[PDB]
Amino acid sequence: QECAVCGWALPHNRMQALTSCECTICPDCFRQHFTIALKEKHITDMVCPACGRLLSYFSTLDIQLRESLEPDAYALFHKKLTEGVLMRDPKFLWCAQCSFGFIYEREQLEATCPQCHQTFCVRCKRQWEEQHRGRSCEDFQNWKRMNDPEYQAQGLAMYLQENGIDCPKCKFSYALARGGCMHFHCTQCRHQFCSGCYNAFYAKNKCPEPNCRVKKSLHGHHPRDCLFYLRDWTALRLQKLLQDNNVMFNTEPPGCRVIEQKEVPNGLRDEACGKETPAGYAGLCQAHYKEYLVSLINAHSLDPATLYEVEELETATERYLHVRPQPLAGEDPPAYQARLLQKLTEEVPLGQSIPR
Amino acid sequence: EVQLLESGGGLVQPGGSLRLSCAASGFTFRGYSMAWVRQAPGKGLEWVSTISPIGTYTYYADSVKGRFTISRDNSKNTLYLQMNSLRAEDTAVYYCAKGSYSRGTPFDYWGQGTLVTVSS
Amino acid sequence: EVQLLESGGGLVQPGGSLRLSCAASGFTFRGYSMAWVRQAPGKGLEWVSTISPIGTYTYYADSVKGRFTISRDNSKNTLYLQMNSLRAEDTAVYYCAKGSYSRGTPFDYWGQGTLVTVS
Ligand SMILES: */C(=C/NC(=O)c1cc2c([nH]c1=O)CCCC2)CC(=O)OC
Ligand SMILES: [Cl-]
Ligand SMILES: [Zn+2]
Ligand SMILES: [Zn+2]
Ligand SMILES: [Zn+2]
Ligand SMILES: [Zn+2]
Ligand SMILES: [Zn+2]
Ligand SMILES: [Zn+2]
Ligand SMILES: [Zn+2]
Ligand SMILES: [Zn+2]
Repeated sequence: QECAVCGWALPHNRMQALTSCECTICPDCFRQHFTIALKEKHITDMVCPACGRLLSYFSTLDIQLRESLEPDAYALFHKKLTEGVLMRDPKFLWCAQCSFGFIYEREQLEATCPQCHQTFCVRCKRQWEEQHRGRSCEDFQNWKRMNDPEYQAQGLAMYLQENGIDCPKCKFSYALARGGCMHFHCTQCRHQFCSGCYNAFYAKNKCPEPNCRVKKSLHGHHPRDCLFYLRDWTALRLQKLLQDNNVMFNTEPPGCRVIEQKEVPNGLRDEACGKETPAGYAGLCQAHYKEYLVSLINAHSLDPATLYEVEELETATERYLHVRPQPLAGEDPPAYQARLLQKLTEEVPLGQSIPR
Repeated sequence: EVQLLESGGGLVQPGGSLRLSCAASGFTFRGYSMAWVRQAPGKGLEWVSTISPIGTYTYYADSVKGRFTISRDNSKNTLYLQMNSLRAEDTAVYYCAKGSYSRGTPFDYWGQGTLVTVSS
Repeated sequence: EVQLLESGGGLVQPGGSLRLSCAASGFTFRGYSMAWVRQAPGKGLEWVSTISPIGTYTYYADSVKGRFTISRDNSKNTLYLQMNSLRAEDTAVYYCAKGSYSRGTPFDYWGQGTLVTVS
């Protein structure tokens, strides 16, 4: 082998192989010929110096120009490319698979990396597959996530983690399930709130709620459809509220695999819940299965008061209306029940800040 | 030699606005992309935004899209970051960074950094 | 949130060995390529190596290819860099980097860095 403009005998690996014309050129003549064309000729003069051989050429030539030229010479190449050819900055793409950067000025939505020779969508940067043809990137991204075996193996744990906990004070989002503990502590803002209804957990004598009888205790106030109360329901009764409104729920899966955060010396460690997964609980523990049912209940704005008996309606009346109810003359228990239910649903809405 | 100096950081109330600046020197400003990266408490670096040599293309991390605006004044060799609707999670040291075209290095130098904190 | 913690940097003699680790959390580790970069004193950031999501492919800078070996354990969400026959030029702060599918950058997160000094 030898350089095609000066004849210098040199091995193939020690010269620059022009990807277009395949002329072998020494580093010195390559570097000298292309910098003089930038500083004294025009952009069209940057053909090979040996053979005299538009946008794909510059896209490939930019690679070899970057390694051989000087920084100020490489900048003049982008300047003349912008001011003489493109009227704008060149579209520079970064390969997500091999971290190589390259100019891509073609019409196709699939770019082939000049380094790792792998093809990717120029807008979502994921590796190109035939399923992406004629499909939005979100449809394609959803197709891969819903065909990833290890994502499906997680089961409903992903649904509980996707529905995250947003701090009502500092809006910091946590991609965590609630579990059985409702008293949440935000590390960023120190605000204490209920993860089910986002109401404040008040310190001693901080609660402003009227007729509160636990003012001197750490506590919060919850709407009747908050997980704080609905966690005490049986899974059967929670499913009954769902069935009465034609809301489907899983009982079979599609140690509990729900990810929790254990505080360790090195910060926070992702630990699995690992509690018992009873039959009919979709592979989750008891607390996370009830959390899954209550999330479906909350998402559809189902009212648990529709299943209240008389004693439950009296408790709700004293709790949310601050009045001990009294049966009226001529009322039977059904009429007493309907009156209490009507007044409760009219005056006391469901959780106004519950994530639905 | 490359020198980058950020300014404009400070204490911001939630939902407030703030404009960062970055005076650059020691290289051809127009010849390179410029980027902003940030160090959240207990973290390393998170890419925020990148602007092309003459501002043709502006890229943003998902968490700042629609709230942040990157810009540059090539006549002054200054990079700008307009930050709107700031949240507590935006609290970080914000670094100015000189872009690069080499493999695996979207930027090769980043400055001293200006601290932005968002109260709660 | 995303977290990348490097460990394993220290003082080593020329010709020695050193194994760096990168503990990752806050994102599906197996779905992204991972990389190592470094910054020598007074120099610019230099790419070292990149490994594909499940480790099928590895890429190296010419100065480190063969001496360095990148690997990953997706079951533990950890990225490794085995550095053999360390030279004085390898003295740098080594950063762990997460591959990005966002337009405008090959990586969207870097770690805090670990300092390696070769005599
Ligand atoms: C009681 C519920 N709280 C939490 O689960 C919780 C989780 C995190 C944080 N704060 C919390 O209050 C901050 C950092 C992220 C994880 C759970 C409990 O204490 O066990 C009984
Ligand atoms: Cl890109
Ligand atoms: Zn020659
Ligand atoms: Zn030729
Ligand atoms: Zn590639
Ligand atoms: Zn796409
Ligand atoms: Zn908060
Ligand atoms: Zn509650
Ligand atoms: Zn109270
Ligand atoms: Zn569980």
